[PDB]
Amino acid sequence: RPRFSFSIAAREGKARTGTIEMKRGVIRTPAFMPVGTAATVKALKPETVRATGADIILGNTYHLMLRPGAERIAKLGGLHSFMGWDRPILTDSGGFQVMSTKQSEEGVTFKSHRHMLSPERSIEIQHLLGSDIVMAFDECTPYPATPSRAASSMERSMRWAKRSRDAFDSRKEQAENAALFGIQQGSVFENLRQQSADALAEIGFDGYAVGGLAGGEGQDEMFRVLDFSVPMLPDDKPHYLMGVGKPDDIVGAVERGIDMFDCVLPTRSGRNGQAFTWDGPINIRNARFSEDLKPLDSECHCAVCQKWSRAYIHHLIRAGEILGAMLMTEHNIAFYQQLMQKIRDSISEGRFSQFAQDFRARYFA
Amino acid sequence: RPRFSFSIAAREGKARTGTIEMKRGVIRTPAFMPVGTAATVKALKPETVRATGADIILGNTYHLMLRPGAERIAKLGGLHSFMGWDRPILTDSGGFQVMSTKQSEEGVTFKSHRHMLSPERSIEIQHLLGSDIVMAFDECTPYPATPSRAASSMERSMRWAKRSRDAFDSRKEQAENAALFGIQQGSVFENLRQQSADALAEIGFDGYAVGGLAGGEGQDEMFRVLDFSVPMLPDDKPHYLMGVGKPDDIVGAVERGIDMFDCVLPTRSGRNGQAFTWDGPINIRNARFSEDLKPLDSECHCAVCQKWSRAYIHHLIRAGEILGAMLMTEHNIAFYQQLMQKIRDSISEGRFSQFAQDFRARYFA
Ligand SMILES: [Zn+2]
Ligand SMILES: [Zn+2]
Repeated sequence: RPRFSFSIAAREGKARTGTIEMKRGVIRTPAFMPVGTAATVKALKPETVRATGADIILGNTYHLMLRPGAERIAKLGGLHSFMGWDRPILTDSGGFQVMSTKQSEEGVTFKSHRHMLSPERSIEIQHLLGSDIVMAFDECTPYPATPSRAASSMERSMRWAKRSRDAFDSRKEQAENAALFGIQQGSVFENLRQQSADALAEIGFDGYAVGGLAGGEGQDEMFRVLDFSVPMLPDDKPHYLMGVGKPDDIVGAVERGIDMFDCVLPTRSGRNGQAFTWDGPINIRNARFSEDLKPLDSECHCAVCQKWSRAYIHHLIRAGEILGAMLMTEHNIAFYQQLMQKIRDSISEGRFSQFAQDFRARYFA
Repeated sequence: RPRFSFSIAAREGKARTGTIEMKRGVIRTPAFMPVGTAATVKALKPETVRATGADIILGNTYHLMLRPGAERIAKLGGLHSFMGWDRPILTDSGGFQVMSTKQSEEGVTFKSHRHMLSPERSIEIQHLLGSDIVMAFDECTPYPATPSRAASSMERSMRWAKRSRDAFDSRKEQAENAALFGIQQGSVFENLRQQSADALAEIGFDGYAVGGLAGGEGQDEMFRVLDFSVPMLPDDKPHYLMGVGKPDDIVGAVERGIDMFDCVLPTRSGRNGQAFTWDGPINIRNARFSEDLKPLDSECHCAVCQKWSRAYIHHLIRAGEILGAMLMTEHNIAFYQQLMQKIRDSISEGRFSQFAQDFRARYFA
């Protein structure tokens, strides 16, 4: 396999389906990436994450650099070996969670909840972890942001994108074996989104993320910004919408040209009692499920829906049992993978617009 | 398969190995029974509990009757169906955890941490859960106990053993499909142990538990009491030592004629960071393991020791991650099953005394 090859197999309007080939495996797009916080997808062994259909997971740089430490993970063989996941890993840059502190043009210094993160250090940590898809280090633009602040922050992020590119390229083993994605900023402002897209394409990346959304703006606004923002990115490279999340957000974002997603929702939701179904989310802790012998979802093909009832899962979550977290998280990540598979097949078959309409009619019935 | 058949295949001194055949499966003895509290072996799917080699698990009556409720579990199809374990389940009587309240000769009334438990109600709950091995309801004798108190309590327990026998026999489906074990009491006093054994054998049970030990008396005392107590039980029925536990306690107890064990140690220990090894227990949270790439135990055949290092498990437990509990509990229960398998093979081969000596020399090196 090549270091990185994105191929588009089918299109329907702005939606695309295809594959990213990398040394550790093929990623089917549109893709959903389960999030590994602290070198684990919560409550799942890697083999179970793979069994749900995930082709790649996301590792959070911020957490790893605090615990267990990036240099420590490198000494032990890298993140893949440490956690037992041998397929591609995308790592974030660590900066978002820094904000979630002294900031300057060099980078940010912060106290662990004393550390430093610059574009160079972020790319180095992602190298030490052995990441396959490395994210450029950007500056977070809060929502809402004034035009002036959004512009200053976008400009700093483009300076840091060039620094990230040069740091990644300076390290032979990383340049030869991993891919580097740039992140578009500009808040909700079309002209800044355009300047950001132009700058990132001038520098050149393997893929392009749409940053700064899912920050409180609401779905209509998010979709309006995607409407003009995604077409500004190079068409022939993957488009990654960072931190997006809800099933309906994913369907609308695919309709607008997005190829990759991550979110903690299905894992975090799981442990909190929220289960996704084709008829909308349910909260399994609700007393109405205490004697319900049906599976979480009537159509879901996951091992949890094969084997255990809503009533059992209700009891486990109400009792605070670990197996309740395990079962809820496996089902929710399987549900997301089945959604992505339905999206991919419907685009491949030229019936994605109908699928989106059918999905919305039922999910919101 | 028959309702209940215990066959002894080999003996070495007081140690025996053999099988209990029941309708839901065969139990290899000496047996260790993982404990399911609240209708789950903590942090393990049933298929994983089975993969470790367990032939039967223990369900705690007290917890189940509070949450989710015995009548509720019966309405949903019984405990096997509810939790997805289709092999034998032994249920305790619920009384111990009641103590762990108004007591009388009829039974005990208590407030959930308002309920009632008598011999009749306990046998009924175990029926509603669909237990395969039902324990008679006894009265707990605290350690230490005076001779007079231990005698009064033992006598009450023998009265309740007859009540348990008659309640179990009055229910056709339970009498035909499950087995009933009696519990010997008498604290540390030989004459009371003998009177208790005589009473239980007069009533007649499918198996006999040694109750009231592992209550603070220490291993030398426990072993001294087993020395005279176990020979008082019918030789041709299984002998169950309730709530025993540590690997060395199990080896010594088998040397004294015990065939069945349960304890929360390997599960509870797991989540707390204690991992069993042939060289003794380790606490994985210790900093000495932070860069240790060896598996938890160098000889262990479990899936955790195949796949993950001490360093990774150290990180997961220190980070409070669910997968750390999952991996530690799977390894510890697998370790217990491998211990029982080594015990069974060594008795079968007439080399159990040597095995016990070799085990002690290394476990305590
Ligand atoms: Zn499911
Ligand atoms: Zn092991």
